[PDB]
Amino acid sequence: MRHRKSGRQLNRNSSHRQAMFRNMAGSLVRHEIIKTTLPKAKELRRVVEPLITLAKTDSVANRRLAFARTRDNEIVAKLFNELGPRFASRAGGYTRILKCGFRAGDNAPMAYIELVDRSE
Amino acid sequence: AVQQNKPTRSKRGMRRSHDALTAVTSLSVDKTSGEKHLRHHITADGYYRGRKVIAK
Amino acid sequence: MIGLVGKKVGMTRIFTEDGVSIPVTVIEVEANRVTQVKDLANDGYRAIQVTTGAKKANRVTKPEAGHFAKAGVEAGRGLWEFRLAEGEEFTVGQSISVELFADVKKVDVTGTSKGKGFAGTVKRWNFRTQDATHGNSLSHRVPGSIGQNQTPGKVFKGKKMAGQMGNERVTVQSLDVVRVDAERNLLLVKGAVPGATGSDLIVKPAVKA
Amino acid sequence: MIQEQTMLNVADNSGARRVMCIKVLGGSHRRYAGVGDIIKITIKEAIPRGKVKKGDVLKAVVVRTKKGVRRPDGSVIRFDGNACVLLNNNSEQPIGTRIFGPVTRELRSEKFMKIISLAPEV
Amino acid sequence: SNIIKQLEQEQMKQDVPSFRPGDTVEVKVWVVEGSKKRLQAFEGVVIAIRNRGLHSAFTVRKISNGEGVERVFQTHSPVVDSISVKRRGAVRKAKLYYLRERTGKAARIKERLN
RNA sequence: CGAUGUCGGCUCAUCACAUCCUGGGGCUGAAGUAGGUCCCAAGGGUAUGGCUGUUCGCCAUUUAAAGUGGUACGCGAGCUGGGUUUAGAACGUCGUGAGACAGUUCGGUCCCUAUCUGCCGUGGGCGCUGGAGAACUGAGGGGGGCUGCUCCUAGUACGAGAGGACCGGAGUGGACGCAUCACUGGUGUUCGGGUUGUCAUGCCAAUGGCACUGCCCGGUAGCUAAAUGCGGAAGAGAUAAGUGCUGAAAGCAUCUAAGCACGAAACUUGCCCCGAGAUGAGUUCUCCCUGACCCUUUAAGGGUCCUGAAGGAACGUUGAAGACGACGACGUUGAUAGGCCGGGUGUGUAAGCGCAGCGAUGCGUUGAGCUAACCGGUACUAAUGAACCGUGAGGCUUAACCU
RNA sequence: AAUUCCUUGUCGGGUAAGUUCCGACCUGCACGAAUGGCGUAAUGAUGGCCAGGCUGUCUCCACCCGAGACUCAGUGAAAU
RNA sequence: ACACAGGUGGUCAGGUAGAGAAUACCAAGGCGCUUGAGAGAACUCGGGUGAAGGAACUAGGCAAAAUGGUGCCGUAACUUC
RNA sequence: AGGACCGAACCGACUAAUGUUGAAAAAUUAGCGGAUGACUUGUGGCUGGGGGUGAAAGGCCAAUCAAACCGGGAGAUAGCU
Ligand SMILES: [Mg+2]
Ligand SMILES: [Mg+2]
Ligand SMILES: [Mg+2]
Ligand SMILES: [Mg+2]
Ligand SMILES: [Mg+2]
Ligand SMILES: [Mg+2]
Ligand SMILES: [Mg+2]
Ligand SMILES: [Mg+2]
Ligand SMILES: [Mg+2]
Ligand SMILES: [Mg+2]
Ligand SMILES: [Mg+2]
Ligand SMILES: [Mg+2]
Ligand SMILES: [Mg+2]
Ligand SMILES: [Mg+2]
Ligand SMILES: [Mg+2]
Ligand SMILES: [Mg+2]
Ligand SMILES: [Mg+2]
Ligand SMILES: [Mg+2]
Ligand SMILES: [Mg+2]
Ligand SMILES: [Mg+2]
Ligand SMILES: [Mg+2]
Ligand SMILES: [Mg+2]
Ligand SMILES: [Mg+2]
Ligand SMILES: [Mg+2]
Ligand SMILES: [Mg+2]
Ligand SMILES: [Mg+2]
Ligand SMILES: [Mg+2]
Ligand SMILES: [Mg+2]
Ligand SMILES: [Mg+2]
Ligand SMILES: [Mg+2]
Ligand SMILES: [Mg+2]
Ligand SMILES: [Mg+2]
Ligand SMILES: [Mg+2]
Ligand SMILES: [Mg+2]
Ligand SMILES: [Mg+2]
Ligand SMILES: [Mg+2]
Ligand SMILES: [Mg+2]
Ligand SMILES: [Mg+2]
Ligand SMILES: [Mg+2]
Ligand SMILES: [Mg+2]
Ligand SMILES: [Mg+2]
Ligand SMILES: [Mg+2]
Ligand SMILES: [Mg+2]
Ligand SMILES: [Mg+2]
Ligand SMILES: [Mg+2]
Ligand SMILES: [Mg+2]
Ligand SMILES: [Mg+2]
Ligand SMILES: [Mg+2]
Ligand SMILES: [Mg+2]
Repeated sequence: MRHRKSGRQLNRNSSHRQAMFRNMAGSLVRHEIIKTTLPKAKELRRVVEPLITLAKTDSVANRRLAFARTRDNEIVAKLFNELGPRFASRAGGYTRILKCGFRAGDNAPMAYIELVDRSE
Repeated sequence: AVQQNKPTRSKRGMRRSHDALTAVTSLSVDKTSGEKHLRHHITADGYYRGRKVIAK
Repeated sequence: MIGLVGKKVGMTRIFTEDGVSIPVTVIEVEANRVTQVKDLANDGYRAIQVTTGAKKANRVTKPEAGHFAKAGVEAGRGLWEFRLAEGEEFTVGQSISVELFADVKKVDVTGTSKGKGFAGTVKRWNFRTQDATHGNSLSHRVPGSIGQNQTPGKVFKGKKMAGQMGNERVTVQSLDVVRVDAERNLLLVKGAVPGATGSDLIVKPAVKA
Repeated sequence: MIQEQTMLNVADNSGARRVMCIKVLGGSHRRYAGVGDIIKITIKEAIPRGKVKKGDVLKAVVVRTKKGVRRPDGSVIRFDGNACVLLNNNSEQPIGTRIFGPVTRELRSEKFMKIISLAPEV
Repeated sequence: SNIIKQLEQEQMKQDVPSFRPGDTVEVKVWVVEGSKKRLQAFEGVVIAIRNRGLHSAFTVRKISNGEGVERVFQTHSPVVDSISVKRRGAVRKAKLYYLRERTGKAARIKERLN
């Protein structure tokens, strides 16, 4: 009955959740900003920010690990090469959410989640 | 399990005693662009609290 | 005598010289500060009201602040009354420490029990479950029959049915006071008390012998 | 944590080898016997020239269980199987004369002092 | 919680010698034998360690007269006079519960030596 | 009879008392222990099994006891479907036969998304006479109410002896209830590891996907029982049956007529919970509001302009609070959530490199790597002044003070 | 006894306890010889009974993963 | 009656594991099944795990759980051999 | 060799739960029987209603069958509602 329990079941099963957030940390990283529902965005921060953190240390281990999550070398290239050194000195909060209204086709609360500097 | 007597129009009324929607009263205007928006939400031109975030 | 209000810190244990593990509830008891005395004359009964802890000023209200001000004690998280008992006497602004209990020996402890939400009959009333098997159709945890027939022709009040369980006042009586340490704001009572960690507790000297 | 239908090994030269608990004595609706509680058993297996025979029905104190025993400091003593020692009906008191395997101090129980006084361990 | 630590660690032992599941330890335990307090020895294989501050505990398994006896000690209870490592055991697994399904010979665990 | 489904079981109960146990008491062909019988008493408590569809019953073993009844022989829009139980089939028995049995035997579809009442939970509204925030008082309602065994008194009273108490006290249990997660454990598809088959990331090495989480070994937080704490009370009042004091009517006797003492798990209290919608809407503390105009049938009248407090609520971050509402925390004068740091804990020595070995694989760096909901910290990220609702000093009468 | 009303017949066995089961007895209410009698290896999603293993069937339920239930948006029934 | 979890004859047979046209994973090819978004109550459905006990359930072990391959060794009564 | 054994396709339908205003006017899921034979199936043909066909249940003969369906006698008759 939830007491002190973290993590959002997003009406999916365990594997699917994992697949999706893997598939979506890669998105946010690739595009630095993506638009999603608010709940997913809020969870995304838990998957993604600890990749960033991991990337603050370049090492064959950490890259491989980074590859275990994500499983995409373009993305593990971008952390480590770009994003790790961007956020080098900032302690967490590598990401920010901007709420942005309601999805037409089903009314889902949406939000942008973006890296904290973009420029892109 | 179905009703034995047809419920009255009055009763229909009372049951809907609580489905008025509530208007929002929370719109704010962005200082730097003057478009309306919900509190803590970005504007349609992607302004939030003055700064232009987003940009699409 | 009166009682104090405190906070439920958590549980642990005190090992005793002779190899006994006493399990204890650690209750914080910061000084209680009297915010109002009441008497026959003015109220129709004798009692102190007390506050404890502290409240973000921005979250004190005008009315509250007025009241606190009067007694000249700083805002606390709340107010609680303890019935005075012919003899007992206190003054507004007086501070009362956990050492109130330095003896007493047992105490009754009241809290707001953890909240289990909408509980069905099995959990809430220890209703015993039907057959899992043997033919049962959609009726394992369901509650059984709830009445007789035409006679009543109704369900009786107080019928054990499903609904909110938890999150209500509960007293637990005559717990052994294990330790009283004012310097540390500590009351150790033996055994578990109601409520999740962090919530308010009221300790009164146990009423029963 | 012994109950009706539970099988127990015997911990004495009573001759019983496998007994089955058919009643947990000591209280209405009482469901478990453990620690050192007195159950009622039938005998499912005995040796050929023992002091008891199969199909006999008497009592027994339980002296070892998989559920074990807690102690004043929190700790636990578990056992790999459940064992008891046959006592005769209208006397409690053990039928055997020797005891096997370890037993726990809970038996301090006046009437079981014998059991502890025999018996290898603890 | 900060209070609780204060309370707990002022109640903990500062000399629990080191050991690990697989090790064979002899625990000396205070007991009242009839009229006497007196130390008493229990020796067996550590098959589990529960590491939690004052509540830390270990389960020591030992084959007494034909079948197993496991006891879980409460590392910091005054009951536990002393803990000793009679043989450094070599296993790899935190909880050695598989040894219950093992008798006499399959039960044995390599010596660590090192 | 334009349909009130049924025996037993299961689940859930609720009354009666003609009381099974526990409590009080009278008589006893009551020495004690233990009975018998009756009176009072319905507070609570009141068995698991073998056989049979069974209820019952018999049997086994418990127990303080295994109560008797009513409730559509309580309870199928609550479950079951063994019995009853259509259609198949068989035996026996009847019948020329079709067939039949209130004989037996094998097989054999149990629908219904709850409008109303009721009930369990939980909100919204308005009221409580200016409005608001609290803390209360406690009318009323609900919960609870069981009991074994051992020890002392005492091997005493009693008894020829066997045996064996009353009164009182002390322990420790059973069943039940509540709470809790500290301990012992369970689970822990969000933590770690091992491993099968296959596919992929070019290959090696290292990984990931799928196969019930592929199959497994463990396991944090939480939830939780088997886990560990607490409970039933004592006390008080008025009583039942009953035991009596004083005492006439009735010179005596008489517990009663007047007067008085006792007397039970029932009653009222005492204990826990709800509780002022207690509209008979109570009390206490604190807080906020100090402009004018017009009109009409002129009155507790309607409207306009200006005003808009206390507080509420909204929005966001949220919670051991939660179906939703609700309740609690926090919103930069900030630890509310996420992240981040350190720690713990879990797993159990990663990768990479080196050394040994033909190789599988070992050993070293290494208790390594990783590590959720945990603990201690930290404004990096998100919690924007605002909006809205609620007003602008609050009726008449009498009385007591007061000018 | 797919046959026996009385009937849970009696006795034996198995169980702590067995209206069923097995073995017996014969008092066959109301077996019996191709309306076949009595046997019978094998066969059987056939009926009855015992036992080992196995277990959440049960003591007595806990926890967890999922589809509903619940909240928002769109559509939008039914019996009566 | 439906863009309906039903029914409908024949032909083709890639890789790895495998006895196999079983089964798991893949290739080619084809698809995610025409309401979605959140919550993470009771209860229902479908699964996983479960201390001690182990048929005490029940009309009945109903349902579960369990067994499960290959090769050797080795297998009783009874029998129509 | 075999109305032989185990087991997919194929044929079937013993148990259970789900469903019961269904996804479905008989099904889904897990288990289950046969699976070289009295096997199973495509196409076309034949048998017709007191008639057929039936390894026999009163089974089947177009969602049905102790006498199909359609049209007619026909406004059968209804001392019943
Ligand atoms: Mg949390
Ligand atoms: Mg959904
Ligand atoms: Mg809660
Ligand atoms: Mg039950
Ligand atoms: Mg059904
Ligand atoms: Mg079901
Ligand atoms: Mg009525
Ligand atoms: Mg009807
Ligand atoms: Mg009476
Ligand atoms: Mg009489
Ligand atoms: Mg009835
Ligand atoms: Mg029904
Ligand atoms: Mg029948
Ligand atoms: Mg745990
Ligand atoms: Mg490789
Ligand atoms: Mg895949
Ligand atoms: Mg998977
Ligand atoms: Mg007189
Ligand atoms: Mg109250
Ligand atoms: Mg860490
Ligand atoms: Mg913290
Ligand atoms: Mg005005
Ligand atoms: Mg016979
Ligand atoms: Mg049996
Ligand atoms: Mg015949
Ligand atoms: Mg024949
Ligand atoms: Mg679920
Ligand atoms: Mg809707
Ligand atoms: Mg479709
Ligand atoms: Mg189709
Ligand atoms: Mg296949
Ligand atoms: Mg889709
Ligand atoms: Mg399982
Ligand atoms: Mg289990
Ligand atoms: Mg087990
Ligand atoms: Mg067994
Ligand atoms: Mg039974
Ligand atoms: Mg039975
Ligand atoms: Mg089965
Ligand atoms: Mg299975
Ligand atoms: Mg064949
Ligand atoms: Mg099938
Ligand atoms: Mg076959
Ligand atoms: Mg044809
Ligand atoms: Mg047909
Ligand atoms: Mg005809
Ligand atoms: Mg016609
Ligand atoms: Mg005519
Ligand atoms: Mg007509």
